[PDB]
Amino acid sequence: APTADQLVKGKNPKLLVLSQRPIVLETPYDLLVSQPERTPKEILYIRNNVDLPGYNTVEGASLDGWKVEVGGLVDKPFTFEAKELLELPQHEVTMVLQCSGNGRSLFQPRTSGNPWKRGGVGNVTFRGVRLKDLLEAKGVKLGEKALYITAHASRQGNAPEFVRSVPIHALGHALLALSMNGEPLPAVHGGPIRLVFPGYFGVNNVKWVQKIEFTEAENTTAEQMPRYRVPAIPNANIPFLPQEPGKTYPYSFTNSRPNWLVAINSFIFAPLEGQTVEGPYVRVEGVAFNDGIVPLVSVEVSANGGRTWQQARLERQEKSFGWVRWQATLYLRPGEHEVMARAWDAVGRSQPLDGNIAWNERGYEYNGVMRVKFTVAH
Amino acid sequence: APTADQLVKGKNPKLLVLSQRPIVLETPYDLLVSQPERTPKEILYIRNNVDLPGYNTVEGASLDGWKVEVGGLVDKPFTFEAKELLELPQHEVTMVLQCSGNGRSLFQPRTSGNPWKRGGVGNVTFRGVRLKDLLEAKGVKLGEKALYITAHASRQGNAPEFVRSVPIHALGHALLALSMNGEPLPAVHGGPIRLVFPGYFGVNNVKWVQKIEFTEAENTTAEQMPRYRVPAIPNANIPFLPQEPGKTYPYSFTNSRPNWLVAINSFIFAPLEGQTVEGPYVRVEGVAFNDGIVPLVSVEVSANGGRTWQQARLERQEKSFGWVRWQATLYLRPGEHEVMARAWDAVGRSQPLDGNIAWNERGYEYNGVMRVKFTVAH
Ligand code: MSS
Ligand code: MSS
Ligand SMILES: [Cl-]
Ligand SMILES: [Cl-]
Repeated sequence: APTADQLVKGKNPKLLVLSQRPIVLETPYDLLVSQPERTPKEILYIRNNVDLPGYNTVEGASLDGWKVEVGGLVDKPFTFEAKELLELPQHEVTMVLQCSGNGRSLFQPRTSGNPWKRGGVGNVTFRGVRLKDLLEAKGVKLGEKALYITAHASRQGNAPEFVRSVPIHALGHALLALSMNGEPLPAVHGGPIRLVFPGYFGVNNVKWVQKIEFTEAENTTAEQMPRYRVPAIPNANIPFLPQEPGKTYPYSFTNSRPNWLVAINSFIFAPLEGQTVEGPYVRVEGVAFNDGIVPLVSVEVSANGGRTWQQARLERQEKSFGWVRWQATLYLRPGEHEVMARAWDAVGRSQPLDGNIAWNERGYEYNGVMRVKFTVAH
Repeated sequence: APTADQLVKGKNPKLLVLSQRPIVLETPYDLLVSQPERTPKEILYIRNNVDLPGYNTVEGASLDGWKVEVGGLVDKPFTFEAKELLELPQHEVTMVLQCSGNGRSLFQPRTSGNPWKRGGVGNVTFRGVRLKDLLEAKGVKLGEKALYITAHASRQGNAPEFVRSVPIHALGHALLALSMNGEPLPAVHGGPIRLVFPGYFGVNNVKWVQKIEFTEAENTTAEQMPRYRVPAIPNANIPFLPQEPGKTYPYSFTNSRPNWLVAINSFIFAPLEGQTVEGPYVRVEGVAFNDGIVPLVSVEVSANGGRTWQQARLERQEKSFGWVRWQATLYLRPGEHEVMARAWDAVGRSQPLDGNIAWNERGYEYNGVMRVKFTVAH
């Protein structure tokens, strides 16, 4: 019966243990909602596909000796020591770090993989050096065929490979993170250095980064294809191509797309499922987010199954990779009620009313409208 | 001052003349709304990029002698005469036929191209033989590398080429149309044979089809790249990548996507702009559509600038390539009012509140929330 504190030094003992090898921990929802500004390292979810031996602590790690290779389609490949980043211009970013498998357990029938509820997400601040700023300092130029950034994790400890490719558009905000929430990046969260892509699913934010290559194509590792993909019509304007629930799909590069941009979403933080609340005026609160490319336009709530939707008040109006808090105050008579929340962004993206339309066999990118049932009292 | 009836035999004289060579005609909105079930050939918009000499009539054309080549990545290329289709299984489809430039004039600043309002759309029924059913009858199998259908218009009359590529997924519903709205396909609408792709923008539905090739890549004609594209992150889940309005974009195959799937939309048919209507109860009516891959979930209307949204009643609930009629009845006090409509489909797609976020220099795929201002009387 090993608890989270025993698997990972400094983790809150209440974290749900989804897997021991590799280490997978989920934040209980009540704990997640207690930190609506920023998710602390004590409770932040963990998902290792590949464990790095000795990295199972929230303590920072040493930069000493850590070398990163940069190459591929650049005019002048080079190697740098992580410590050299301390002298370069630094940037900070608050972003939603969300597992592509977050919400997996809401798909029916059951899919393959760690059975997340909604606790495979956090809102965190990374600080470090932008990849573009490093290239600039080193006097390096990208080739015309550089269409992807392909990042490889350390193989120290005889670890298996972990290699992800994201579109070259990600170079705009790509960050070599040395710090998280103002402290040394925790070892277990990729310290001493992690390549982060704001507004991309967690899988892409490569912990313990050792090599960065600019490539003309997606890498052909198993972690790029067939895993961490959903059925799609490539380069057509549909979020995914729906499939029969429960059926195996023959994933290829040409019939599916990677888990890249964080799917637009909204979580209801109050009230909680099954809670009793009082009076007629019921303040519904939560957070909402997208991939940070454009602002949210609205978060809307309905207590009548979608017959009418009421605009919530959002605490910030600018675009952001971090979540945005919202509230909507509703007049409700005593009794059982159900509230749902829906986000809507400036380019028209929103959430499916029934998230199960997105059923896929490894259970990625769930973003169905969240519903909460509770009781209103006198 | 040549009117539409003089440019194209059998067209309603009230059609707006956007261009004489090539021929471009737009349906006035009042006429469009008068036909909420099916748009007749007398009023249906015309957009030729490339005129076919002598095809400027709503009359049907002869199938005699019309040969179509089918080849590329198929095991057994072949040629067929259009008349052979008369003996094969036939299918009909009602679909929104919409110019990718429809709505172009709502972009600010002005973009390049024919200045459509909203009359570059119709709802029509095509009948003919499915491309897949033809391949089956001929005992032909697609190669494993067939990722696109590339269709070429007739060059008769020494006409310039017109070549479009759509994803092989389109093979599911691709139709060799011989009839429109129950009559011989009008010459000016591509008679005697047009390759139609339900739920794809009009540009893709190749009139006077003479060659169909299954190809591994998009064709490299000017009509495929750089035209009929919008900025994008290829194979990422965002409908388009927003750009600064008024700025020229360096279109390539790797930074933009074609005008393929019809963008989700909703049009308000009643009331009309500037109209006075009576009593407190105001019935708002219109149509809505997507690319037909999934059903619409709702059409919603707001008369308070989006503070509250009310679900309309849709006349049909199943998915469709054709538009779906809706109505929402609102209680409104006397005075000036503004109503807006928003569609929402099962995969979460919706419309941008401000359609100008999609500004692109050739003015494609406008689908901003439609607003109508009118007066309520006592
Ligand atoms: N190196 C590395 N990195 C990496 C990995 C591994 O395994 N390795 N994983 C992923 C995932 S998958 Mo699904 O999309 S989520 C996720 C993330 C997590 O984070 P944290 O653990 O820190 O929270 O990470 C990311 N990155
Ligand atoms: N062959 C051909 N086809 C074709 C063409 C040309 O020019 N040619 N155009 C386009 C377009 S461009 Mo924009 O996306 S719209 C459109 C359409 C139209 O139809 P109608 O004329 O029938 O209505 O067609 C289509 N197809
Ligand atoms: Cl997982
Ligand atoms: Cl046009």
